[PDB]
Amino acid sequence: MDVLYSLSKTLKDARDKIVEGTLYSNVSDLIQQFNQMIITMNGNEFQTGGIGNLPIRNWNFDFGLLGTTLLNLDANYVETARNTIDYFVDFVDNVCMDEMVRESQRNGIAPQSDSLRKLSGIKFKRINFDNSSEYIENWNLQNRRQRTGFTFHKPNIFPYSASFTLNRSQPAHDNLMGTMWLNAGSEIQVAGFDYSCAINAPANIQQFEHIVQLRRVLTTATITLLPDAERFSFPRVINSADGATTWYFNPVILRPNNVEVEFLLNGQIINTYQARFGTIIARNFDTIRLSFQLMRPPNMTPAVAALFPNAQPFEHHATVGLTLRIESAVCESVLADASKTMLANVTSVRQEYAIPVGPVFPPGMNWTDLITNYSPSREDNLQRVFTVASIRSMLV
Amino acid sequence: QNYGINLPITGSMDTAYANSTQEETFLTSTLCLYYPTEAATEINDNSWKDTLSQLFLTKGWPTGSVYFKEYTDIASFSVDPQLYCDYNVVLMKYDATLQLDMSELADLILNEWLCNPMDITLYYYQQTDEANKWISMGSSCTIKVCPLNTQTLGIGCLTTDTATFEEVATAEKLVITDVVDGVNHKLDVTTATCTIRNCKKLGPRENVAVIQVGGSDVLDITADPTTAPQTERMMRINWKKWWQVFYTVVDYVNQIIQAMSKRSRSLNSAAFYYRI
Amino acid sequence: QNYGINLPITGSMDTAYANSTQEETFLTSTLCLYYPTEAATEINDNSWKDTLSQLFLTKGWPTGSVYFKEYTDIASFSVDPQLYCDYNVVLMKYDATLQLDMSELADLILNEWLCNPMDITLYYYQQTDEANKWISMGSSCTIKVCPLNTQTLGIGCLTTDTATFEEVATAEKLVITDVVDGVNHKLDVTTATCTIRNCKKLGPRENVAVIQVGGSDVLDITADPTTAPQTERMMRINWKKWWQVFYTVVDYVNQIIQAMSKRSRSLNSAAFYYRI
Amino acid sequence: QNYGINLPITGSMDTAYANSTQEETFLTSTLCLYYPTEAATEINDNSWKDTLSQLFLTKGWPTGSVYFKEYTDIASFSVDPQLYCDYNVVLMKYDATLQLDMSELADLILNEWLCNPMDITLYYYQQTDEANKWISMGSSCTIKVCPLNTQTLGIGCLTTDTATFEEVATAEKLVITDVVDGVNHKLDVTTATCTIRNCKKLGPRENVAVIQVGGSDVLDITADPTTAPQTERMMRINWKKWWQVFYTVVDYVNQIIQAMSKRSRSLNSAAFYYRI
Ligand SMILES: *[C@@H]1O[C@H](CO)[C@@H](O)[C@H](O)[C@H]1NC(C)=O
Ligand SMILES: *[C@@H]1O[C@H](CO)[C@@H](O)[C@H](O)[C@H]1NC(C)=O
Ligand SMILES: *[C@@H]1O[C@H](CO)[C@@H](O)[C@H](O)[C@H]1NC(C)=O
Ligand SMILES: [Ca+2]
Ligand SMILES: [Ca+2]
Ligand SMILES: [Ca+2]
Ligand SMILES: [Ca+2]
Ligand SMILES: [Ca+2]
Ligand SMILES: [Ca+2]
Ligand SMILES: [Ca+2]
Ligand SMILES: [Ca+2]
Ligand SMILES: [Ca+2]
Ligand SMILES: [Ca+2]
Ligand SMILES: [Ca+2]
Ligand SMILES: [Ca+2]
Ligand SMILES: [Cl-]
Ligand SMILES: [Zn+2]
Repeated sequence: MDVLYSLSKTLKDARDKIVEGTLYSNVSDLIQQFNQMIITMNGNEFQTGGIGNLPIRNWNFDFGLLGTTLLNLDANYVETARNTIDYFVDFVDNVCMDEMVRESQRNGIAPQSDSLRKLSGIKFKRINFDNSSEYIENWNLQNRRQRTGFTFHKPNIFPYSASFTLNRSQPAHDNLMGTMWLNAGSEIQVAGFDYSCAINAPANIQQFEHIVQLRRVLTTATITLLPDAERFSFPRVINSADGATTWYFNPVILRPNNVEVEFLLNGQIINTYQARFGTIIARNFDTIRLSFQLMRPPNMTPAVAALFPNAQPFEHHATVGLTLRIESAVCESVLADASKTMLANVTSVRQEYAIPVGPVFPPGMNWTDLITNYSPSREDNLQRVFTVASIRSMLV
Repeated sequence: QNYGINLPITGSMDTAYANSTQEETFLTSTLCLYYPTEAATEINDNSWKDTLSQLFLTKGWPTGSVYFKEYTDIASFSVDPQLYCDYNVVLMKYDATLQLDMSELADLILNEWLCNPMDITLYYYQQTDEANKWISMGSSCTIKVCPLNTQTLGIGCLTTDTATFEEVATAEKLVITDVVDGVNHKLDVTTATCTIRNCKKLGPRENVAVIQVGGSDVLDITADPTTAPQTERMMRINWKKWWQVFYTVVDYVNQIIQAMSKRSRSLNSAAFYYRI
Repeated sequence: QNYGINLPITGSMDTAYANSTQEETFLTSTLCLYYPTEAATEINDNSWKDTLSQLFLTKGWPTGSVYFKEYTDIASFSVDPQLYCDYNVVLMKYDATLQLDMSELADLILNEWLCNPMDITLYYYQQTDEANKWISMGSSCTIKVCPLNTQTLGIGCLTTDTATFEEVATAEKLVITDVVDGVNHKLDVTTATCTIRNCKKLGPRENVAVIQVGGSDVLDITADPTTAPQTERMMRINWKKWWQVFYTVVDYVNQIIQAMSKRSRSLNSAAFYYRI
Repeated sequence: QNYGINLPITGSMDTAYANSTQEETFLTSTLCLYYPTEAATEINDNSWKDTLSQLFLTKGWPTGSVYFKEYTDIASFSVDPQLYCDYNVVLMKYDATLQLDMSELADLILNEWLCNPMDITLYYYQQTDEANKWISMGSSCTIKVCPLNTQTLGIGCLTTDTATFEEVATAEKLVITDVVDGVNHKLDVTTATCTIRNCKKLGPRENVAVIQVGGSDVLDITADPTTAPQTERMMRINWKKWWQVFYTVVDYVNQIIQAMSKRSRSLNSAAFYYRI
């Protein structure tokens, strides 16, 4: 991996710095690294595999070294460098693609493709140089049992789930008490509804609780918390739990009461925010506990009092909602996020070459299934393929 | 079921709808049509029940499922009404002079009630909650109420002299009495002629629909003056003949049953649940 | 220009509202007022039509554009009423005894009906869907129906003996008959006295509004028991003097017309759909 | 809270037994004792009810919670007995001549029966499954049955001649009829004198216990010949003096109530299953 990353980095530096007219002193160290790579790779035969529709490709390396005697790079030098760079970049892209479409139940972190296994031999270790990218930095840290960190803008941490729970229900579904929620990528939109508006509830208060257990621990997380769940604020016709019938939701939104957001780590409350909205910081957590209350307004104007009778039928249903949005976070594990393209790249490569479903990832690289069952083996394989994809994105 | 009544039920908002269960509901349920005697008199046919059953069969109800029960008038039907089968459709002829009696009958048969005996000869009684009423029915109900105070002394009525009590009903075949809550009341009732029970309104009754034949929207199934709900089970139609009414009931039976829900039927046909 | 083809319309937001077209419509449209004879009798003036025309001219309607059509009573007006103005307002007096007839008239004029002929002597007839009814009109309609079974035999009736049939109308001048769908009925109607037609309710009729003078909300323009829709075209006004009724009608003609729309079925976009 | 849905319960072992709830149940529940008239006749005391109430109060039952309902004899008590207390104990005297009637009464009160109406004049009836029976009750029930074949023709009977029918009851005040399942029967019943109902046995009724006073084990509350189950709610006592019977009942009220359970159907959980 470090050798493959170093090949990609050397090629990227060559493409960026070996330009017509540039001082040789701008590329002397780069040219030394490039020539070392050529010497190491010369005489070696590589094969990128035939898994799926990915074609079998054979790679032979017999290239001359780049010159050193020029003071400013000219057209001839740049064309020779470009030819060598193009062949090497094609090789690196094919190796990355071959590694991305492969998965092992056991050594998911270890290289899977023949080319990358060969690159892990000692004779190629000399190619290794600056490992500065975030993904390769975390890869090296993970080779040494060191604390890893991946920063995610809007991490895709919650698997998709649009579900509801009824605490009070009847076959007629006309006096209901419960919770609706959508847990999208970085979003938790939850809403507790009471059809009776807590007319018969003790103290005229109905408590609602939502617990979201994250599959990985998030640290240094910025969360925007808003007092309304717009997703559950319009009339809906909703299937029953068994799907045997449909019920009617006609929410009227009330201000959530006694809003308490707890961010917990291993069952211990790390952060607590009461009646706070806007930006909040959750420094280290793996569980979110949103507790809110529907309080019946003790003083009601005639229209409000008209909405909420003392008995059935209940035509307007009281609802209190919260929205939680993780804008940024840090995770010790790789995750999909709104900013990077690693998941997109791996999925695209797997789809383009018709890679049959393997024993590790879910079919089609579906993120919801993958994050629902984010196991250690899946974590190893996913970090491997994401690192390879980041290496490939340097060149392709 | 009972031990898990206080347990959550979780459902996904993407679970595919099941097929229509209306056919299975009809093939396994029983329907009762309550109509007044004047309806059968004006129809003036002895086989009309067979014709209606056959029309219902055309509409999907197996032969034997639909039943027809007759009642003389609103007053008589109110004396301990009995709801016999899974779906009860009550055709109530409207009369502008009996608005309160229609309201009382609709309140009794469109809501669940939990009633207890009232020994008015021995104890004073209170209505603890807005859901608490006193439902009395029989051949003739005449209820006189004397509100008391902390010392049991009647207010505007001497306890011994019933003649000074306050009249709330006279010769009623059914009456739902609602007095001020938190005040003990002495009651004089014609117990020999009619029985009074202390009842609590549990909630709506889904298996009973009331179709008001002719008239306007006058039913008030809730004692609260500020609310006069018109639920989906309170229908109203215009009529010149009863055959048209019955054909309308048969043709739109699917819609009528849609307005009603299953599982609301009780083993007993009584209009309330009695605890002694 | 492309008639008989339904082309999707793909408008957008932010197109900006056009100016009020109310003045242009009043300038280019005609308004018919339908009132009972007792209205003119109580007004007792030979120039009241001219004064109302002038008052409407104060509201924008050009002189000679508002027409005043008179009818004896509801029954006489229910004899195939023809409403030919761009906007029609029917001042209908309320009567507690004629609720169903009022409802039938409103249903007939507040909705669009595609009617085809019925020859009860030649064919048996069934109502295919909930929008199919039998509308009969004339001097006196008496409809008797014999439902048949799959063996083309009467149910509770003999196909040869019309005395055993079931009466759904008597001496009516307009009646809308709804029978159970999917059943063939033999019909005995006084064809010499009135005509029956098989009519499908296409939808609302938008240029006709009904103002119920006095009374309560009793109209039911839908055969469904579960639905009694009060559309914006059904007004209700309490009254003592017909002059006040007409002053209210003229003073809120803006609101009355706003509650109505140009008849879709009688404009060029309806060409080769059913008419015009 | 979640009514109408069967939620699984996932209890565990080692949760530790709770304390005795017997005292709380006696404090909060009511007990009805049903005894024959001859019991009171032999006791011959006008305060025996008060003494038994006091004796029950010694056993934990609050005063005014134990009721004493009287019935003339088994036949009269089998006329739709209404057992409304939280716990019902029926002291039933044994008669060698009334074995089947005793069995029928016990089967009717020791079990739960979901009953729907029967209109023998209009429809033919069949018993679908082994839990389906016909229960008839009233002043006198005489049921005659004509089995039919697939050609809706009587078997050993003429549908038009009820004299050829087969008699299954005569002058009964309560009878449970079990006919061959899957066969349509025409029925001739004295509808004017008594009422019949199509009843499904849902299961045991737990708040009702029957103490057979004298005699042997002769009850059979199951139509199955192969089964004669003696449930824990069927006690038998040998007797000479009714005072001894009542002293035994009060002294072992703990055991009697232990043999019973709160009516599973009559409590909040059964809401939208059948009642409450
Ligand atoms: C439901 O309807 C579908 C479509 O007609 C049919 O295939 C299926 O068998 C039906 N039954 C169930 C249980 O889905
Ligand atoms: C529309 O109305 C505005 C203001 O009422 C007026 O100035 C204008 O001339 C009218 N016509 C058009 C075409 O905008
Ligand atoms: C239960 O019984 C025990 C012993 O009989 C007694 O000490 C205790 O207070 C009772 N109550 C509870 C709640 O354990
Ligand atoms: Ca009354
Ligand atoms: Ca007084
Ligand atoms: Ca009260
Ligand atoms: Ca009210
Ligand atoms: Ca008419
Ligand atoms: Ca007939
Ligand atoms: Ca029809
Ligand atoms: Ca209607
Ligand atoms: Ca018997
Ligand atoms: Ca015989
Ligand atoms: Ca049987
Ligand atoms: Ca047996
Ligand atoms: Cl963003
Ligand atoms: Zn549900």
